[PDB]
Amino acid sequence: DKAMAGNFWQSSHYLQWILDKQDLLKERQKDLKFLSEEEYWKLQIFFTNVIQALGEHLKLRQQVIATATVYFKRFYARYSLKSIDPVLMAPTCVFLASKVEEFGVVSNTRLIAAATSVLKTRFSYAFPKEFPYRMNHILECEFYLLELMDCCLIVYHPYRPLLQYVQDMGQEDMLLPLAWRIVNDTYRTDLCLLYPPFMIALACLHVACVVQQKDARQWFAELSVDMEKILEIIRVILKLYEQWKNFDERKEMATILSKMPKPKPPP
Amino acid sequence: DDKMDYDFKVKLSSERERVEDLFEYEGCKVGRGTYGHVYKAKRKDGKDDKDYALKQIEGTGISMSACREIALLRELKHPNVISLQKVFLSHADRKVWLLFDYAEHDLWHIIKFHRASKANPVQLPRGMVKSLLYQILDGIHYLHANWVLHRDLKPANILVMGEGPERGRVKIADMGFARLFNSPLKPTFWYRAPELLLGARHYTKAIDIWAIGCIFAELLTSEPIFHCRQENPYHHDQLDRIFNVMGFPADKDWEDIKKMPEHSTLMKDFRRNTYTNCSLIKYMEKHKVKPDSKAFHLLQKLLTMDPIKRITSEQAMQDPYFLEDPLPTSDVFAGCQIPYPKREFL
Ligand SMILES: Clc1ccc(CNc2ncnc3ccccc23)cc1
Repeated sequence: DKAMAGNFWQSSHYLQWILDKQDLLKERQKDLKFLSEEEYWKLQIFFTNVIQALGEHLKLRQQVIATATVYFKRFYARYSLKSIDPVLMAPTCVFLASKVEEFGVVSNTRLIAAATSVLKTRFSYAFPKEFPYRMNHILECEFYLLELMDCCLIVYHPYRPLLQYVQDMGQEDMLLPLAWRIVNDTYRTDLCLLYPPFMIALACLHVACVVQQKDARQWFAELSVDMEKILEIIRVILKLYEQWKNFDERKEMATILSKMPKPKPPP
Repeated sequence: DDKMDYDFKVKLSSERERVEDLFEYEGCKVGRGTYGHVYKAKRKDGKDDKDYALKQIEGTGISMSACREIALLRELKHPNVISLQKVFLSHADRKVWLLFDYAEHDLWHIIKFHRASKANPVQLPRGMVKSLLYQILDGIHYLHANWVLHRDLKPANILVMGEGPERGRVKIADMGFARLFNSPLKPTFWYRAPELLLGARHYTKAIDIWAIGCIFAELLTSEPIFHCRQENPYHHDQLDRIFNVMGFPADKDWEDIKKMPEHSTLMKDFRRNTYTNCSLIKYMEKHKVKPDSKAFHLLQKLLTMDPIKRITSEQAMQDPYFLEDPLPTSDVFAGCQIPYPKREFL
């Protein structure tokens, strides 16, 4: 789906959903009354993994999964985890993302079946009880997701730029698998809300070069990019791998999920 | 939702703009379609006085078609492509409304008007035709450069702004935003490229350009160049119409035709000899268009039978036809009075 591919600089993604980091943390302070900053990041990681699991079950391509992940991050960048249960939002985001494509269709029964199966088989350490929402809840949630995102549905990602760079390097076999994999892991962070995709891509390719002891200093020099912003992104990638080392989601997530603020019922 | 936060829910509902509070439109339906119904609408909260178009999307919820149309309209911005102003999600009926600036005219009604005057004129301002064509190509080019195809281009889909700040400006509308697998094989033919009728499996830029060629022949003559009786991608009589106008392609004209799925059926049904004295030249001469005009030579590049030999939209905008007097005007009516009636309310 090359639709709009060259248009990032006039896109709703760039003009509306590259957020200021300070606005983000300010709107985050409301859910930090129940959760520490670690616990909020661990949650973020968890639901990235939940959304990925759903995408794989439904045989969606990575870009569609990324868009779903991004819908989810946008919604909770503005609103509290209590406003809509993120167990309901994650499959809603996947479903919506997938209807932005014309190659294929995700049916209602198939969506619900995928959600039920993935939580039971792959996330029973966090969820004792079965997926409780029916398709009518999904359709309701869709409307609130669409409203909140201001109907901005086209989302750019670093995979396309990354391919262009590795092809340009003449190093696709050595570096693409790793770099691609690091790009996936960036969605465990806020980076896609804070930098344009090609900058995340460059950061990922740099880290891949360091892990494979490949000298790329001249290639990067020959670019015209704010390298300090790139270094910013590398540091977030390196730190994420330190939080990943020290994190046992399987042991911790049920407890962090119990601390999440809860929806107020009606009078 | 029982377990969606109440405060959040009532707060969003208190602030949510509803289409029926902001616009007066009931009874003012101006178009119907499988895609959805269109109303002329005026703004209640009177801080405006322009007309607007309200499209109510057919069906409920967000279908794949709706989702893609919102997603792409939301991003595209070009003077010659209809511009989404606002989306309304109505939560009670789960209906979706899209808000556009209203366009009084279109080429289906403009052409029909001039054809009516043949009973008792052929596009009066000198460069109206040229100007229309140039703007159609401009907007199609924007879409093609964003890897967006139209896929359903025809005179009714080429709107023209009336009195107002955008007077006389073309607005391409009603793109076919969802086609499963980008396929014409999945659930009139006058504007369909021959490769479609022979079973092309995918829409292409070039199929849009053929349609532009057909529209341009229709603006020069007021007749659909490939008019056909209203009788699976293969449509025999429509192919018969194309060949009576154009002639039958020689092997050299369209080498890859033999790769079309319906090529063998074409050979079964048709014989080159049937069309031996047929050509675009002869067709357009009978409609008082000169074969050595720059208009004719551009038209012939646009109606090329082999899709790979068809000119692109960018090459057509560079054509010297647009440098020859009269130049294209940003208002296709070139300051003249608009003799075309306004929209009837269906
Ligand atoms: Cl032949 C024809 C018949 C009816 C219509 C009505 N459709 C419309 N009229 C005015 N502005 C519009 C803006 C966006 C989408 C549709 C619009 C168009 C062409």
